[PDB]
Amino acid sequence: TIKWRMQTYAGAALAEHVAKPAIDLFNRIAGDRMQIELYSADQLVPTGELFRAMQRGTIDAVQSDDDSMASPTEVTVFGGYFPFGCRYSLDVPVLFNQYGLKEIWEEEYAKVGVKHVSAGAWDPCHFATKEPIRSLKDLEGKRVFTFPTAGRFLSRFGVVPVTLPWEDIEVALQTGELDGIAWSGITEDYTVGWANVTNYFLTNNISGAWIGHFFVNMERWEELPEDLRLLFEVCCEQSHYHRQYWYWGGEARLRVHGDKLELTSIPDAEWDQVETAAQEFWDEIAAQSETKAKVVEIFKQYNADMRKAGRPYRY
Amino acid sequence: IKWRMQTYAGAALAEHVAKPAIDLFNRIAGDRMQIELYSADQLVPTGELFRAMQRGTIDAVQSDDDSMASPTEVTVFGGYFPFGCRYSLDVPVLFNQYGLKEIWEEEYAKVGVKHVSAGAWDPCHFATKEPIRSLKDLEGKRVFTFPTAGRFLSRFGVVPVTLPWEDIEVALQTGELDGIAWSGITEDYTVGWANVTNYFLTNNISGAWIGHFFVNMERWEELPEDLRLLFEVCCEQSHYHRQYWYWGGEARLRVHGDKLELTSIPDAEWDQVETAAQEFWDEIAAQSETKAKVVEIFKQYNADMRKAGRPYRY
Ligand SMILES: [Cl-]
Ligand SMILES: [Cl-]
Ligand SMILES: [Cl-]
Ligand SMILES: [Cl-]
Repeated sequence: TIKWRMQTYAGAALAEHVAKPAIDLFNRIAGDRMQIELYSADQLVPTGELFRAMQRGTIDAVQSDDDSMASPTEVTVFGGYFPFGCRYSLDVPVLFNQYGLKEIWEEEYAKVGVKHVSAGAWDPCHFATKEPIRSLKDLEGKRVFTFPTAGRFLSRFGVVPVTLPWEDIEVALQTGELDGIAWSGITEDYTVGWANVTNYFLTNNISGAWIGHFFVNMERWEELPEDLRLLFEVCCEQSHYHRQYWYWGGEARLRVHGDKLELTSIPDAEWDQVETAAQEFWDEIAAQSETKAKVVEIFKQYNADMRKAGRPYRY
Repeated sequence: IKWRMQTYAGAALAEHVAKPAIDLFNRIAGDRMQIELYSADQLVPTGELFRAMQRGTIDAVQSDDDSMASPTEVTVFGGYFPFGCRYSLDVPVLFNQYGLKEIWEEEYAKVGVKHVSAGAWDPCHFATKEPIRSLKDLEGKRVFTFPTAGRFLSRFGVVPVTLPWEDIEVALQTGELDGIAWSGITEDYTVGWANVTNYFLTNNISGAWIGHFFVNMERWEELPEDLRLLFEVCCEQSHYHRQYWYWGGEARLRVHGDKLELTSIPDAEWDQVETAAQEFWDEIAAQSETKAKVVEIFKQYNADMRKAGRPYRY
């Protein structure tokens, strides 16, 4: 009866793990009442058009971060990898459900005809590169695929952010068009084959957890009967849950036992310059609007409270 | 289809740890199937709960293995296996990636029960009327806890006491319970135990309780595919909700809660408890091959966390 098309930010090999299992489950349960067809990175429309395509109803739903999509909202810069925002993946659903971020995202997207269904965590952000990164100077001049706001941050350190479609990254790494990636953690690197075409993995992250969401065109959302609305919401939470343990398990296991990437580390005392720079970056963002200031203050109070709480949040 | 589920949780706790997902299931399933949810000891007492499900009097159960004393080789790892998990996410990873799901499934299938899914709940902390500032202060304390964690704690002079969950609040404000070692701070505030205790010891004896959804195997096999899948997804939703409910609650209440004063035993002193837990695991391992295999999985997992480093270990 009801037919949706969903496009995800994830390339095909990544979609197999971060969206497909929950959509397949939705489809097995819904049966003839409703089916969701899942399309991967840049398949139905280009990234630059993803948000507008959903808004106007060409595509019914989207799984994506705000930042790569360049959504016309005040919270776009907090999606993807907001530098040093969340130490832990569970910080994301806690910030959204308990510290007010859900209501802010709902309002921002509704103003533009889109239903924010649910936010979730993905992986930490690490450099994986052809050449080893052992110091901050080693970052200078490197052409790396990353997210827009993270890239803007990293530019302070001489990184050159380069944007290409996801399906092209593997060959771009192979030819040296890219010097590396700062788009993902180690789980994705091994799963999607990027570990096969890069050599080194830097242990110092610039975010403990990517922020992405499920979104639906508001008119399509309002057309849903209640039981299918609830079924979609639950399947999306199942998708988020699966990612919580897929990444928690994958990052540790592959760091310790993987053999396709050699680990490097920048000394803490040196990396502290990157953390310092990040809090100036947050201030620059807060300067830009009231909503941005509000969200930055929430990130600050949350992180300050983690320090006061102690173990196992902070040591 | 008509099912009755009984949870280990008291009524005030069940509102957070089972009811939302069962209500969602019921709204989605409609006339196809309904699950009536009962709380702690409501249809049958805890000590009869496993056999009641096995026999089919009750169709489904939300519980740890330990408090209902399931007759299996893995029962001692449910609830609060001392120092087994530092983090809540360790539970679904151990189950889904390090083989514990298949072991639980085989063990329960043997005794007529479907293990549907495991999940994490909260860390285990002492909440008490008098302050704990040293190990000697543990001696003599009558506390509500789980059977296996209680057997461990007994070596330190702790008196594990087993009462029905709904009786605990009054036992604390009046009459020989000196405290609880059954929960973390989120439950303590939510269910009212923080109103009748004064102190919260920051040194946990486990970072994450292990519980599960179980179904009578005959009832499980009778389910239509679509309803089985719906039940499984709603259970995962319940686990997800608890992952963030506890992650958010423990920190917030430690920092902003006004009802319990935080105390700490020095790390050097608390090392004695960690040492004793090591010995406890070895005792368990020696009891059977299945126990030995599970203990080895916990040891290897914790070893690999130290090798992995941040943010798993610092
Ligand atoms: Cl998924
Ligand atoms: Cl959300
Ligand atoms: Cl629930
Ligand atoms: Cl499981």
